[PDB]
Amino acid sequence: NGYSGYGNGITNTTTRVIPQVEVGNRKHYLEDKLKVYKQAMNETSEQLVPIRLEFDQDRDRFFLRDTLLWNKNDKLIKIEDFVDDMLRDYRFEDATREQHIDTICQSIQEQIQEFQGNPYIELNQDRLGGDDLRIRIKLDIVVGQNQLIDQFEWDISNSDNCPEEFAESMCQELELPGEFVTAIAHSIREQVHMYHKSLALLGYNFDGSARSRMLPTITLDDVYRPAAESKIFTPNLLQISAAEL
Amino acid sequence: ELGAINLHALSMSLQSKNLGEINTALNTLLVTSADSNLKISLVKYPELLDSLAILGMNLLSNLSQNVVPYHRNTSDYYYEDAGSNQYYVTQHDKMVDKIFEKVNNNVKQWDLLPEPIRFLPNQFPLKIHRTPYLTSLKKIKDEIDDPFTKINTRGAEDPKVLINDQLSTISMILRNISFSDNNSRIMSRNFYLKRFISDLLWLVLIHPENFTCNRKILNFKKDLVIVLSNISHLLEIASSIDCLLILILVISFGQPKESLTFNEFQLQWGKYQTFGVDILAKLFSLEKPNLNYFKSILLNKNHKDKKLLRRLLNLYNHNLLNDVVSFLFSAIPLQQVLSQSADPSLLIDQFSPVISQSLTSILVIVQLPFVWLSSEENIGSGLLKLSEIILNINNSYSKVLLPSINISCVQLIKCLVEKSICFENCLNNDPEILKKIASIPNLFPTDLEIFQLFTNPSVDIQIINQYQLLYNLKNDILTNLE
Amino acid sequence: LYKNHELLKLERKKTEAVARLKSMNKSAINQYNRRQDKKNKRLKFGHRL
Amino acid sequence: PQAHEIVIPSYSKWFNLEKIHSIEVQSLPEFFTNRIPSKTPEVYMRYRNFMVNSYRLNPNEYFSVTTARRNVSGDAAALFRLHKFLTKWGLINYQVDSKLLPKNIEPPLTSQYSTRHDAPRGLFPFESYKPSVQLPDM
Repeated sequence: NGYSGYGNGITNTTTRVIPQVEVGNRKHYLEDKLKVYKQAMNETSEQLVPIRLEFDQDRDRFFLRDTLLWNKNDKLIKIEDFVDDMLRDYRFEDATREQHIDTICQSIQEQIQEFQGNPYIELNQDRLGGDDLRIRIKLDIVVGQNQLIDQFEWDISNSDNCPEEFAESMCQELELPGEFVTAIAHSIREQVHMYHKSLALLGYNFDGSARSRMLPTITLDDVYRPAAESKIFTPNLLQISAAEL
Repeated sequence: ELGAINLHALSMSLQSKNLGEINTALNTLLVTSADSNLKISLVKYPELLDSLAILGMNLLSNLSQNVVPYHRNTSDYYYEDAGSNQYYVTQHDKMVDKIFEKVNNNVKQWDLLPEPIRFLPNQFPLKIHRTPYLTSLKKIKDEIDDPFTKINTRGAEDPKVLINDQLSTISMILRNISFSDNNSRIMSRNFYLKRFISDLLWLVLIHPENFTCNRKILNFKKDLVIVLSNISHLLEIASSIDCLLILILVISFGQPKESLTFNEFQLQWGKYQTFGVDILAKLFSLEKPNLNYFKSILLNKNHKDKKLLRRLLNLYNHNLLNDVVSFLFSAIPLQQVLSQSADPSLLIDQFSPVISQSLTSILVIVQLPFVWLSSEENIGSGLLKLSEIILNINNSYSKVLLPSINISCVQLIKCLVEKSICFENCLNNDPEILKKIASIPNLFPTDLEIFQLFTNPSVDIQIINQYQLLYNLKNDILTNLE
Repeated sequence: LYKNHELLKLERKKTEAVARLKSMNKSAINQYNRRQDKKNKRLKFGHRL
Repeated sequence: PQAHEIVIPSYSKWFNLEKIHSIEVQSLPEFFTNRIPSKTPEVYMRYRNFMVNSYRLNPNEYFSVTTARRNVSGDAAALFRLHKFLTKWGLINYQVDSKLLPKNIEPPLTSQYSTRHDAPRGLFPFESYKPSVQLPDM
C-alpha cells in the first residue's frame, strides 16, 4: 500500500532491511541517551558559560565568528559531536579535517577551563539584589546589515537578575528579531564574567572596594538623576553601512 | 513474508499506544523469523533493544500489578496551558503573584525510567512452579479440547490474554534476534535487557497466576534458555537472585523420581536439557570473582534482597547443589554405551565435554557441615568404558576426543579423593568407606590394561600420566586400607 | 576461555612479582646510596675539623 | 496564513502544539523536577512550538539546531537535546526531501467495495421461508 516511514519514505521496494534512513546527511542521533540522561540530570543545575569562536584568521579558512552558551555542569555530550553537528549545519565540506574539528574543541575546552561561574557572590554570599558596582556595560553587535551600540549600568554583584530579560525587553525595538538577543546576553555573560573573574584573581568577592583598575571602572553613588549629555551615551541607534570587517 | 523493509519501526514501538505496539511487534517478529536473506544488522540499532526491554518491563510490571494499560481517561498527562510567559518568567516577580493572590480575593523528585524490579509489595515469594518438563502433558491437558478449553484461540476479547501474547511475541522475537554476531550488541551491556531477563525470571518462577496457557510458560522458559545459549559473557547484576533463578531454570528439565534424584534422560525427545548445561558452562566459565562466587554463596544453607535469598532456600525444603550434580549427570550415558557402535556417539559426544568441564569446575568449588558422596549404586562410572571407547577410536568429530577422555579421568580422581578427604575431615563415617570405595566394578582400570596401553598408541603421553597417577592412587588405597 | 582466564590470573601474580621485585630492588638501591652518603658526610665533617 | 501541505509519521499523532504528553517528559525530564528555576515546562513549550512552527514554515528545506541557537537560547545543551529529540520524532526536519512514484495499478484499489464474505459485524444473507409469515407480527 502506501509508502511512509522516513520523510514520505518508501515502504514498497525489493523487501530489504534499511537502518534509520533519516539523515539530512549524517543525521540520526538518538542512540544512548536514556539511562545516562535520567540518572544524571535529575539533580540540581547551576551556572552557564559564554563562548566565542574565531577561526577565519589567515591561519585557516573559515567563517567561524559565532558565539553560544554552555553548561559546564554538564557531562552528557561528546563536545566534538556537538561541534560536528554545528559544522554540518554550516553546510561545510564534509571533510572535517581540512575542516579540522579538533582545533575547535580545543579552543572550546580551553575557554571553558577558565570559569567559576559567579564567585562566592553566589557560591556562599547572598546580598539582596547584590551590593554595588554596576558596570557601565558597553555592547555593540553587527547583525544582518546593522550595528547597535549601548552602554548602561548593570550590576555584577547581584545574582537575582539574569541577562535574557534585558534581551527580551530591548527586543521592543523595531523588531530586534531573534538572532540579536542571544549574543547580547552572551556578551553580557561574557562582559561581566572576566571582571569578577579578574576580581577572582584578587579577593573582594566578599568585601567592598578593591585594586587599582577597579577604581576607574565603576559607577558611583549617584545620589541624583543625571544630565542629558552624559546618559546621552545610554541611548541606542540603528545604522546601515557597507561592511569592512 | 514480503514488503516489510524499514528498521526504524522502533520509533512507533517506543511510542506508548496499543496500536503502534501491535503494528510493529507483529511485523518485526515475522521479519526476524525470515532468514533466507533476512537478518537484522547493527548500525544504529541499539535503540531497538532498549525500547523492547522497556516495553516488556512495563507490561510485565503492571501485569503483576493486575492492571490493563493503553486505556484510561487521562491523556497528554501533564500541564497544558498558554499562560503569562514569553520565554523567561518565574523570577522574583513570581512572589508578586502571591501578593497579587493575597489581594485579588477581596521541587518534585522524578523517578527513573523503568520501575523497580523486585521488592514489589504484592509479589511476595511463595514457592510455586518448580515442576519438570512433565508439564508438557499438563500443557496437553491444558491444550486438550474440552467444553471449557478457555483457549481464546482468537484475539483479545479480554486484555489479559492480550498482555500475555504480547509478552510471548516479544520473547520470541528476542530469541530470533539473538542468533549472530550482534550477540556482542546483546552482550551483557543492554542493562535494559538484563533488567528484563531478571524480572521476567522473578515472575515466571514466582508466578502468582496471571498467565493463561501453561504452553506460554513453556515457550518463555524455552526461548529464554535459548537466548541464554547465545550469550558467552558476563551476567548476574544484582546477581544472587538472578543466579538462583538461572539455576532453577536449567534444573527445569530432566525427570526427577540420599542418591541421585534424576533419571538420566533417554535421549530421543529433548534438545533443551542440552542448552541448560551449555549455558551452565558458558555463562559460568568466568572465574571473575562474581559468578562462581555467587554460586559459592549458594553453597550456604536493598538489604531485604538478602532476606529473599535464604527465604527461597528453605522454601526449597541438607543441601541442594547435589541436585545440580545429578542434573549434570544426564544425557551422557546408557545410550551410547548401549548402542551398536561408537560412531553415532560422536554427534552427542561433541556436546558431552562441556558437561564434564562444568562438573570438574564446580568441584574446584567444594574443597563445613555436609553429607555428600555420589557413587552409591547410582551411576557407577562407565566413564572408564567410555574412555576405552574413545581410545579404541583413536587407534582406529575430532579435536574434542583427547580432552574429553583426559578430563574424564581427572574428574574420576578428583571426585574420589575429595569424597575421601571430606568424610575424613568430618570423620562421621567408618573406615568402611575405603572398603566401600574398594567395591566398585566401574573403577580402577586393570593393571593389564595399563600395561598394554603403555605400549601400543604411544601418542597419549599426558593421558598416560593421567592413568598412571590414577592407578597410583588405586594401589595406595589398596595398601593403606589394611 | 578457561585457559585464557586462568593465564591472565597467573599473570596478575606474574605482574605482582614484577612489582614486588621492582620495588624491593628500589629500596635496596636507595638504602645503599644512603649508606654511602652518610659515610661521605661524616668523612667530610671530620676532614673540615 | 497557510501555504503548505504538512504530513507527519502518524505514530507521532499524540503530539499537540497546545499541550504536553507523558512521552516527552520521560524522554526529557530535565525540565520537570522543578529543581532548576531557570527551566520550566513553560519555556520548554515556548521553545517547542517556536521550533515546530519554524520548520513547518518552509519544511521543504532543512532546519538546524544551530539556527535556533542563533535565534533564541537559554542553553546550548538542552536546546540541542530537545532539537535532536524532535528530529528523532520527526516533528521537525521530516519533509526535507521529496520522493515520488507512478504507482501502476493492481486488482485491489481504494475505490473497490463490493458484496462478498465479510469479517465485520453481523449480517444475514438468508431471510425467511414461507411459514415465517405465519406469525401474528408486531
